[PDB]
Amino acid sequence: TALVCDNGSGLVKAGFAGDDAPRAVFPSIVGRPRKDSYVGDEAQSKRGILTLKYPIEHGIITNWDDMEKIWHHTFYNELRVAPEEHPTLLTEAPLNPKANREKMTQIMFETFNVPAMYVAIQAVLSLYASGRTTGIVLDSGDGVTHNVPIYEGYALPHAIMRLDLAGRDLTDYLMKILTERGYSFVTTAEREIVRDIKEKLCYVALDFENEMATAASSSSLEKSYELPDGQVITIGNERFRCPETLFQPSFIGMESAGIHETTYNSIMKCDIDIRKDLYANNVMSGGTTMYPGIADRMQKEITALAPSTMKIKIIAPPERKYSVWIGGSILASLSTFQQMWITKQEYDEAGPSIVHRKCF
Amino acid sequence: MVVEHPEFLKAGKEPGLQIWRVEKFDLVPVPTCLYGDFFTGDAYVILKTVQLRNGNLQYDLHYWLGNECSQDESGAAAIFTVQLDDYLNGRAVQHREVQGFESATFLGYFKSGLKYKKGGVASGF
Ligand SMILES: Nc1ncnc2c1ncn2[C@@H]1O[C@H](COP(=O)(O)OP(=O)(O)OP(=O)(O)O)[C@@H](O)[C@H]1O
Ligand SMILES: [Ca+2]
Ligand SMILES: [Ca+2]
Ligand SMILES: [Ca+2]
Repeated sequence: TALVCDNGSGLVKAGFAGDDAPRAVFPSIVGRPRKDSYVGDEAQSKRGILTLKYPIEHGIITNWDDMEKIWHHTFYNELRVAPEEHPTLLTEAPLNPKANREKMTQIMFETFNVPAMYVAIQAVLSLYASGRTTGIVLDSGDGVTHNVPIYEGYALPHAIMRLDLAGRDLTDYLMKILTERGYSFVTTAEREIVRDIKEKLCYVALDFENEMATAASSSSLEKSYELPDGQVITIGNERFRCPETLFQPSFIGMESAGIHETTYNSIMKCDIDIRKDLYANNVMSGGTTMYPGIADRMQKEITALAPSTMKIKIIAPPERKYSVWIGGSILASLSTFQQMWITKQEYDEAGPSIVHRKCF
Repeated sequence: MVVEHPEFLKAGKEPGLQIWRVEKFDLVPVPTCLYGDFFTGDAYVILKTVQLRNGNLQYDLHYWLGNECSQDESGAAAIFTVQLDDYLNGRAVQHREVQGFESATFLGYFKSGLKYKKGGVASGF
């Protein structure tokens, strides 16, 4: 039976083709002595005696030796499968470097002995999962944000935009402003608490200015949050100030334009004859797209940027933290997908270069 | 690439209307007597083949999604469409059709008017 592994900068999403969700979700981390290693939660718990490392930086695999650990743990610790028994589908970032794709192919065949494998682009899979073959995807996780326009099933490499501002950066920001309010959040253990507050109490404002003013008046935006230690804190304009950074990167001292602009900009880099399709098929994907209010603000933000008669539409599915993984589970499950896999036979004949001709 | 599926071998061989339904992750032909009767719990792939005067064949692919179809069905219809296009040397133009919002062209494939019926085949998840 086919497996699907979706390897993110922050979390690994793993499971079996045909399932409607990933069976295993865990932090993409490898701990070593300051067994000879731990992965995921185990690593985090014994963090005090370990050196922690993230093998994927901004969606790109950057430490091969640590990645094999992740994969091993995935196969043996989480999925409890014998890798040599299952054809395996992996995901990658758009614009993933040539030799990285080759490396992944080599390790699977040479170290794990899979009978077959395949690499697909994360954003494209999201589009598939929403039942579309044409649209532009906004994919934002813990390490990277991209805009990926897609036509009739295939990304358009020239028009893709990458932005190194995402979830981790939002968590760090909420930390700073929250201690600014009088509280104190500096420690890793504290980073963890803020992340939970980031995911529970934050939201995106429809009008950021009014929101600020309305928070300076009454206290109807204010919310209470009980610390692990029992203390209660009161969270204010930070609820909506933290994700504001997605639209105004200047907040964190970034020079890039917000995600509404990078969206408009990717679209305009495409052939004029497809722009309308793009504009009407804006798919949101990944964890950092989960803030309440996010789809309304973007809907507002891009009708302002585009001609007043453009039909515009944002699609933000409740399950979009898993849309990539679900896209893969569907693709690998189809009757017609049989001949798509790269066989061990093909690899032995051609070598790792085969990936460039078998996987777009 | 290169697909071996027997329906793939049959698609676009001659002018006409071919209709397949997505059935638990497979492409299954619809009985020709049932054309136009769509289960609103299911998803379908339609191929419309018209004769060109240059002797070559023109193609239009449309995937139709019912209001109550499951995610695996809507996702698979879309992928099958991409695959059918590629197999046809990318010669097809692709169209997305949503229940209650179909295009005038697609609606015209059905001379006696298309019809909606509740139900469908169960999910493949
Ligand atoms: N409800 C939520 N609201 C806001 N942020 C959330 C929510 N749930 C998860 N996140 C954030 O989403 C991130 C995890 O998302 P995701 O699993 O898509 O990323 P990833 O695949 O590991 O990273 P990347 O795609 O950037 O390489 C974390 O930064 C996390 O705080
Ligand atoms: Ca990701
Ligand atoms: Ca159905
Ligand atoms: Ca085509």
